[PDB]
Amino acid sequence: DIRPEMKEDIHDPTYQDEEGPPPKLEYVWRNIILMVLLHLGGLYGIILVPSCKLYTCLFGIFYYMTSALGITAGAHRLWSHRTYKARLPLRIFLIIANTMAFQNDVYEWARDHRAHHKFSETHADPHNSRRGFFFSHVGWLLVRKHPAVKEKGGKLDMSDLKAEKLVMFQRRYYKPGLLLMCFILPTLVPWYCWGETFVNSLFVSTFLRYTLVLNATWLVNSAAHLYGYRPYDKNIQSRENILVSLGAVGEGFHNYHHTFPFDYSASEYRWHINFTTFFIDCMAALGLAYDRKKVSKATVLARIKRTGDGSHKSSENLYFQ
Ligand SMILES: CCCCCCCC/C=C\CCCCCCCC(=O)SCCNC(=O)CCNC(=O)[C@H](O)C(C)(C)COP(=O)(O)OP(=O)(O)OC[C@H]1O[C@@H](n2cnc3c(N)ncnc32)[C@H](O)[C@@H]1OP(=O)(O)O
Ligand SMILES: [Fe+3]
Ligand SMILES: [Fe+3]
Repeated sequence: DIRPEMKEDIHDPTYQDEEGPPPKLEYVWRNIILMVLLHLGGLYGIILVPSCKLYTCLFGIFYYMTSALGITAGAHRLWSHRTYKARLPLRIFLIIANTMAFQNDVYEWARDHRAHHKFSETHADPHNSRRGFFFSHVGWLLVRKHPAVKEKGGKLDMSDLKAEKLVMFQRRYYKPGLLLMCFILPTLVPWYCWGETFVNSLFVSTFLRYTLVLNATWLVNSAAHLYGYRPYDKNIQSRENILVSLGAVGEGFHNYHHTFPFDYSASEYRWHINFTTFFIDCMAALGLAYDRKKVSKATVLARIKRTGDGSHKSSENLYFQ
């Protein structure tokens, strides 16, 4: 019990789907067209990529990287799971980086996630993997949420995020933030700083980039809940897919993370394909993050022995941490 600070992300196994047949999905047509156009505009930006100035590509990667941290170190580990404490400067960089990533504000992000952990693979899970790959990748954003999500998730404590002034600052002014950070500024910066043509900055440095931060994130719900190993808990659906960790800068050890949702590393190994933990460990070094809550090797090993599927004994002691 390394974090009794909060407890609204611990898996509740007593909950199961027991409300009769699931109501039919309700399509939301505003989202469908935008998500279509986006992945078109992202796809069109791909054929444009060879005709881009070098700085435009690097800027895109940096922007992909910064938005990544705004979700992995920011929304996921700091605010949804409370796995460490951050000082004002880092939290300001994170709250901006989050706004470039455009995955709703932080209060609405963590609520959907805190429900995803507690009520995983149920109708109260906002991206119920058991509905299918498409649903949990992008489809959950195109149809209405099961009443279980609203009902059960509404009973989760969000007092901590309610009582943080910076998370609520984002919430109040989120609409102008995302327009500036996700679409306007990463288009005008390449357009001015090194003269990338507007058609390229819009479709490479914005639509493709956002489409790649978007899809890289959705792979943690779709792929990580189907393909991979289960060294730590064979009884859940979260997996250790290494590719996911690569694109999602560390959040690919979903089987560990769903078992140990309080570990600040989201993984057994601190720096292994986990650029996010590395970043978090640098802020630690600079005195802007402390109380990095990692799980003891005895608790992990005993948990592998209990509910593990036994694939771990091909990674047993390959890094110190
Ligand atoms: C490279 C980085 C890698 C990162 C790796 C991360 C791994 C982390 C671990 C695992 C993965 C986590 C990643 C998932 C996050 C991805 C998020 C995005 O990508 S968003 C893209 C842009 N934004 C949209 O596209 C919005 C589209 N969504 C919508 O339009 C609606 O939300 C929609 C259609 C999905 C649902 O429609 P409805 O009307 O049925 O539900 P509604 O409108 O959202 O909520 C209304 C009321 O329902 C309650 N309610 C909803 N959700 C609740 C909850 N979770 N708990 C309690 N009550 C809830 C609340 O009362 C809420 O009202 P009140 O928000 O307070 O004003
Ligand atoms: Fe998950
Ligand atoms: Fe999580």
